[PDB]
Amino acid sequence: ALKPLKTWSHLAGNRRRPSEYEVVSTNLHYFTDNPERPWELDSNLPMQTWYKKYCFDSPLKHDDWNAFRDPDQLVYRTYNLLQDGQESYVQGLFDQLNDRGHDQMLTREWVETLARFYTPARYLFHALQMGSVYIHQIAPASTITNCATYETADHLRWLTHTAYRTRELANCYPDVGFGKRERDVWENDPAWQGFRELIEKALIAWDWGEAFTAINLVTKPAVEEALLQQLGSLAQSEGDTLLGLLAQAQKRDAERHRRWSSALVKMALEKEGNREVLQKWVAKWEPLADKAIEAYCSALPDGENAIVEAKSASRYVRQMMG
Amino acid sequence: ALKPLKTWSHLAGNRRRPSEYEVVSTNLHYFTDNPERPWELDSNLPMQTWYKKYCFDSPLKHDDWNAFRDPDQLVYRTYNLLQDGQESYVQGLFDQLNDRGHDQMLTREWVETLARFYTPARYLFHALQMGSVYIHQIAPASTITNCATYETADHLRWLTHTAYRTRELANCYPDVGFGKRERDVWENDPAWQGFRELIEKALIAWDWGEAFTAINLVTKPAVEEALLQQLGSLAQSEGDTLLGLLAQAQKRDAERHRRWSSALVKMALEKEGNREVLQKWVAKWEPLADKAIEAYCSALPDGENAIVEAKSASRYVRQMMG
Amino acid sequence: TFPIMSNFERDFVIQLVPVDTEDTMDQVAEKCAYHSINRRVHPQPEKILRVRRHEDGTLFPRGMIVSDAGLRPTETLDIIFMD
Amino acid sequence: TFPIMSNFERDFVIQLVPVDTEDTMDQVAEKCAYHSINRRVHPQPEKILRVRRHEDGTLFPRGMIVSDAGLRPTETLDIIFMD
Amino acid sequence: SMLKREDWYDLTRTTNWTPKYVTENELFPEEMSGARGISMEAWEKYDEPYKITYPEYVSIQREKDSGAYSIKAALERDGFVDRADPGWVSTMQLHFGAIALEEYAASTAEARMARFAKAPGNRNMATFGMMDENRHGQIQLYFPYANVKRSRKWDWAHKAIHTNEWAAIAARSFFDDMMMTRDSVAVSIMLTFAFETGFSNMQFLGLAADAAEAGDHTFASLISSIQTDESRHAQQGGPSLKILVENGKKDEAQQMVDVAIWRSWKLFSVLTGPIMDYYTPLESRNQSFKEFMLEWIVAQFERQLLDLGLDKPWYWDQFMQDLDETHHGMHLGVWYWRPTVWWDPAAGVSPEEREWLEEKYPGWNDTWGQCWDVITDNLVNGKPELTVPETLPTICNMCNLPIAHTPGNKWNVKDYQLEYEGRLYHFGSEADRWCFQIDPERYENHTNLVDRFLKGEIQPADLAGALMYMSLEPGVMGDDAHDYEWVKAYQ
Amino acid sequence: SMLKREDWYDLTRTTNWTPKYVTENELFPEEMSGARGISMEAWEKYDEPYKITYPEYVSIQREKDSGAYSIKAALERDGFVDRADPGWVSTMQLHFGAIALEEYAASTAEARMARFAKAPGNRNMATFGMMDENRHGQIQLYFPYANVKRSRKWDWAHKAIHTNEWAAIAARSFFDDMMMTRDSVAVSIMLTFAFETGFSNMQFLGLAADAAEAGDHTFASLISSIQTDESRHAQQGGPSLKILVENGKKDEAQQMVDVAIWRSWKLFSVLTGPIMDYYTPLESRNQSFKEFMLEWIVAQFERQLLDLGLDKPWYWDQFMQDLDETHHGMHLGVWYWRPTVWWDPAAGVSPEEREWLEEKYPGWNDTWGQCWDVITDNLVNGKPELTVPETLPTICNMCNLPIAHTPGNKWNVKDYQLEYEGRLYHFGSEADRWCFQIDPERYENHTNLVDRFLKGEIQPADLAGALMYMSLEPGVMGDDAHDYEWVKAYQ
Ligand SMILES: [Fe+3]
Ligand SMILES: [Fe+3]
Ligand SMILES: [Fe+3]
Ligand SMILES: [Fe+3]
Repeated sequence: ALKPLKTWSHLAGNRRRPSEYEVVSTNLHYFTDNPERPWELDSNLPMQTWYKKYCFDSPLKHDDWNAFRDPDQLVYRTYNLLQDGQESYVQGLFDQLNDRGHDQMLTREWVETLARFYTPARYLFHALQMGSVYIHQIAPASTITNCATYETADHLRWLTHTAYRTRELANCYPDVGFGKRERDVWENDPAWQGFRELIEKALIAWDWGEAFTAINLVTKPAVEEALLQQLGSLAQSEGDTLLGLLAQAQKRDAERHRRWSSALVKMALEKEGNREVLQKWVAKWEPLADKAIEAYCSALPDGENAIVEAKSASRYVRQMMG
Repeated sequence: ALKPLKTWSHLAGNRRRPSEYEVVSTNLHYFTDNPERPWELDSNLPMQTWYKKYCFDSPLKHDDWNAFRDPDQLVYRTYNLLQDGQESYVQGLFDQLNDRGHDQMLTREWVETLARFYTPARYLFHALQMGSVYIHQIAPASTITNCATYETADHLRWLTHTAYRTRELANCYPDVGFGKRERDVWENDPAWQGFRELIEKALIAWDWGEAFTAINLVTKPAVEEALLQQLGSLAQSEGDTLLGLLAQAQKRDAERHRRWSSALVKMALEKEGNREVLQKWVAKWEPLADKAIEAYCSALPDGENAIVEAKSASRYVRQMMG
Repeated sequence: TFPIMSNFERDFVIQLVPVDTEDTMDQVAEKCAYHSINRRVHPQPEKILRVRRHEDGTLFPRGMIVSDAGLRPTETLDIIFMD
Repeated sequence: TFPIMSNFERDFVIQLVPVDTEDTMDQVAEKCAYHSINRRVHPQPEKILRVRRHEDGTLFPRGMIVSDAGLRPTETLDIIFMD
Repeated sequence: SMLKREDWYDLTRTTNWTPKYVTENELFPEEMSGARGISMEAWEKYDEPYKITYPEYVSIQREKDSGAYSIKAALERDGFVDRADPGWVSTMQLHFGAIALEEYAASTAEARMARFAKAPGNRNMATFGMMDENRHGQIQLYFPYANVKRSRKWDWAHKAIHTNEWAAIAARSFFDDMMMTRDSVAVSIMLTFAFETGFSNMQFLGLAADAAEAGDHTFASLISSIQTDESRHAQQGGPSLKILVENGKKDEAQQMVDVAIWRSWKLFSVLTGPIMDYYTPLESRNQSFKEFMLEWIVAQFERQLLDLGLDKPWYWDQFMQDLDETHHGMHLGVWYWRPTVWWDPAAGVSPEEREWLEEKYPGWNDTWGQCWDVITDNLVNGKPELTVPETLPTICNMCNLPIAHTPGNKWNVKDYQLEYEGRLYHFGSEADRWCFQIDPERYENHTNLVDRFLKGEIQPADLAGALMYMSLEPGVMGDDAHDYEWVKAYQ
Repeated sequence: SMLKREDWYDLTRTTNWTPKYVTENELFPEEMSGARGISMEAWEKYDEPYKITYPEYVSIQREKDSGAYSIKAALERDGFVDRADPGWVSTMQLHFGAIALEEYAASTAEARMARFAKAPGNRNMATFGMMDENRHGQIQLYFPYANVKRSRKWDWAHKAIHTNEWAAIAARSFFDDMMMTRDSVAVSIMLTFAFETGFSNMQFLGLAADAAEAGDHTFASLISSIQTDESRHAQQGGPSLKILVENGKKDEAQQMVDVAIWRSWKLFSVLTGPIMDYYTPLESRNQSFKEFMLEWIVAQFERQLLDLGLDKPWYWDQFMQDLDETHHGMHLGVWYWRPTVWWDPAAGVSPEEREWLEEKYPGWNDTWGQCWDVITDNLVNGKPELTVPETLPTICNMCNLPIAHTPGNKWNVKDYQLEYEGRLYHFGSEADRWCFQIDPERYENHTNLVDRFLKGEIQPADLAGALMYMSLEPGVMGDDAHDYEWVKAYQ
């Protein structure tokens, strides 16, 4: 007669006494129990095929992905505590800088720079949301999926600030076209086509290993360095102290994403040939990333530099992983 | 046989169904049950005399002070929710502006202006803390006492930001004397003696009615307009965006204090002669207030104006009450 | 050996019952009863167990054997009480 | 009329008991017993209730009256069982 | 100052664009989107009734967890679970094992819509939907975790869905069919409209009440808390059905609702039915599973469908009819096959309960009551072995549940067999078979447990082997919840 | 980034300055500060052991209330109060009436130090102390408020301290003497060191446990929550005693501790004593009030005093001795004078309880047991009227509580009378009288209830008038908690 265990049976016998994180995020996916028939239905359904091919057949291999652990050990309970605080800080900025008339102090030039370079980001950001949410549903382990979950929420969050600030800006400069003109800018402005291609294409890289690399290793670093880093510093020097602080607030999220993206790569390197697998994918997308940074940053004042810093800063993200 | 009531018996029979605020803050003081012998001991103890004289004999009279209601209807549970959010915003600013190197961007001039005009405020602020906490213990009604409670906490809060920021500044400019030189500045700097006298004296006005007026109606408006308003805008224009935002964050608290201070005065005017009582007290302290604003603001660049705006802004606080 | 689905009369659930291709209907019902009589259904002495194909209702003779009934493996049979 | 504090024997608490200046000790004890006997203390027939001043222990004669005992208003008295 | 949500909400879902570096179909694969020939513009009419934004979310949900986790801590040392009615402990052990991971799995279902839905409103709501199920997966693992030291059965809160125990298979059969293997539009209809808005929502309300009534506040708090989140994401299906009906596909929509409701009902008649009418103490039942279904579930489906412009499913009258039978059978089945589940089935057939049952179900004692009579005598007469089985029941191929119905005087147990491509299939009802026939490629080569037994896939090929194949061992194999206490009343 | 609290804390309490526009004495009136000739520099050595800053406070305390208020809401509808042991309901009704407003009053006591203490550390800690009692006053009003519809007795959670009911007077007598009429330094010793660190702290721990054991989690949560705050402000006294001993006044310090402890003990022997040994169900008592006092209260006082360099009070041995008697008397008194309090006293003298009592207190049945015997016969024999009083007990003039002690075979009830300035005073013990004598001006013209009765201040001058004078009416006047159920065991 099986006597009661000290913890879950799949964690039984390590003996640093599991953590809430481990207790609630490990070995949860079940479609990975039968690689031949992942779902409890006919093995030929399109969804069976899609998983057999994009999760199981991925060249990025590891004997046991469930071993993965989020370095920040995020859990739904602690994600909301972390972010509820961060939102308090941010909604704070919005509320008070407004009370101060911050938007009225911006020059006509800068207001136009915002309609061009800032606000249309609601698209690129939502695109990332979509991107990180695809990783969530095709990754081979609940702990990898979870990192993807919170990161997707973070994206919707960046999208929400932008949406918010767009209306605030529109109320202050009703003739600029804020909120009404972004789709055309996202779709026709040369400065944006670089990023739009990178993301539209990356969005159809279905292999989980490649989706992860395409989105978290190449695209995001480049989006983060171009839109948060570069535009932020510009904003700061242009008197837009809000966007400068806002962009910084979001960079915090970007960093948590990099943190777990690294942990994953560190793990993937524990096995032969993956570094090569990861580098062929990066080699494939890096070119589209440089094209995005060149189209965007070159249109910003002090262009060539923004292009040089974003280029090496985002490269540095991967270099530090190997 | 007395049958159960719908609410507390002292609230029984109004019939907008009491609020949590009312349920937990009304008619709580008991020393006001026997004006002859407020405390359950010999009626001649010094504490009996002190209350018989400073609370009961106050010329500021009303038939029933327990009727008072805080316009913000603050309660311990909701005070911490309100402020925990506001602290999140502020600790936020501290944390991130720091990450940004904000203090390193300040000029040598401004750093010295801070050691002179900003940091020594830990004294004036703590003094207010002491001031509002005396009102708390001599006021004639638990609801008045409560407004005084939260306002005292607010003061300790302003004192805490200052203490915090003083150490941050000291770590950045170890040769200025931050944290080590404020007592001398508070005690010997001409720009400070104006305020120091006002407060040292106001601190011994024991009559609750007068303490309230001396502290909440005259001193605070003047401290708030000189140290938060004036120094804030200066900071803002001097590149110190942190102190500018911080000062604004605190002005929010100042405003809540004004809000209930008004409600009290509105109430006190419901009865003959109080307006005259209140005006003779103000008439007495206003002179010491102008002296404080003149000593402080005149030493700030663009002196005479700061003196003119703080002077009429703080006056406006009382004018709007009658 | 051959599997069939037993849907005993008065019982509540059809069950898996392995019979033999050589068994007569009488013996098939014997094997089915074992899983229903004195478990969920009271015995009925003055009665006889007959086997009918559940799908169409064809009633097999007591003496007929499994081989000759043309049953599909796993075929569901009703085991009813008759005279 | 005159108040005294009754500290009955075997009882647990001293009580307020109004007596009369004219009452003899015997009658004082009568008034005290009313608040203790058959409430917290069992009667003792073969015994006699005597009154002594609690502070110093002075024992008053059964026949002495309140006026002559020199009592302070509210003075505490022991009501004890004797022969 | 701040803006009014009214003022900027729309901008948060103005995120569609005309792709050009890839084609629309490449970006939104039909097998994943299910846009069904309807255009982006058309899909952009999608407007979620219940709106929420990120800040409001992290804030509100932060408070929800504070409360739940606070309560749990406060009542933890009270060890209520140790003195709670065994039928209740069973109820919970059943709940966590069949729901915790499927809750977590729903997170992916929501992810499907978040990436593949063409209606921007649907994509964001699904992102919060994604977050919600994440909470449910975690919190509903965290809570049972407090009892692992009490019985291995609590380990199944995590283990269950990872095994081939017949109940787990029936669960995966349902969830994989409804939310894991469907296109975005499909998921929103079959999962959020049909299942969540249709069943689990009202159910959780009752389960939270039931818990309260059992003196289990930790669980009452847990459930009703989870329940409050259901609203925000269960909506998603409605606007989808609307767009489909308002455009060509009213039939396609109808068909999914039809399947989604039946399959839901079946799972519901073995996981909820048996609990209300038999595990819950007689003194704690304010209505029969049938009354519950009629008042809280059926009425609402009709209003819902009527407002969407759809029709009641073709099987509706059978459905109402079956409210009198199905769960009794599922309960008798589960109890009789006691050792094959991971919790202790509550017989629930004592004199008083039997009266209740007869009152809530006129004719119960003459039908269902009889099997139980025989089970009881054998127990009274010291023949326990005749109350456990020596063979497997016939599993339906659609719902993977035993095929059972009315016994006794009105015996009416049927099997809707179907020969398809040289293989004979068994179905527990008209509708279950129809689910197979309107889409055979979806279920064709799947094999239920009997199928595997009969194929030699279970070895040794006997009951011991089947138990091992289902990861059951003494300690977690179920037996009578009240330990046959109800027997000594018949003697 | 953020700084380490270690790094800037001191600056938050570097707030003393040399006044010049007013004199030091004007700013810090002796009657309010009690600096006692010790200098600011000297007082600036004051260093609170437990440090906290504003942000940490609003944050931590915000979470504390979320939990408490969350729990209360969750268990509200459960109406546990309606089926809880009557001795428990009594316990609570007693708690709220005597504590809610005095808790709120402590807010002012803390304000005294916040403004008048010369040690800057003391001023800030007192400001958080001020906030803490604000919570306690409010939350402990809010909670009972949920039962006003159940019995007027719950209205006394607010009303009590506003009346002249004898218990309320004893309460105000204590609190006004310890924290409302003392100088700053004094308050920190008598209130936070002596009373809070000394009694209420450990007590609340047990009360929270008791609640848990009674199945009252709302109250268990409430209490232990409040309790966690006690630590942060109860410290304040220690550093004050240190400065006083390290400077001239070791005697002054000793004297206050002596008074503060005795007066605390007395209040404690009628509000806590009777509850543990008599209202708590026999099956739920893990130790006698005496055992509690010895283990959790006395031992700690000795370690405390020893470390501060002080001595045990002159009355210490009497004190330990009295642990065997005093509360039994306070309980018998309160029960006998049943209708004069606002809750239902639990007799607690059934056969089994009487055994327990005899075990925890050898000799109880021969002494205290006898009065109860007589009370029981009269009840058995249908003479209830002989169990209520027809006169007032003798109230002690220091603690305003009846003067009672050992009855039975070892009758030893004494009264420490004292004639002072033409008026005769009555004291319940050696120490109570000594509190009067070391400071007569403080208590001289105060009049206890008997005093007022005897002065004609109560009219009509009879029991009915005294009840009216104490705001008691049928409905809140107390009677036997278990309604004499314990009687039918003697028949
Ligand atoms: Fe869910
Ligand atoms: Fe859900
Ligand atoms: Fe307290
Ligand atoms: Fe306290």
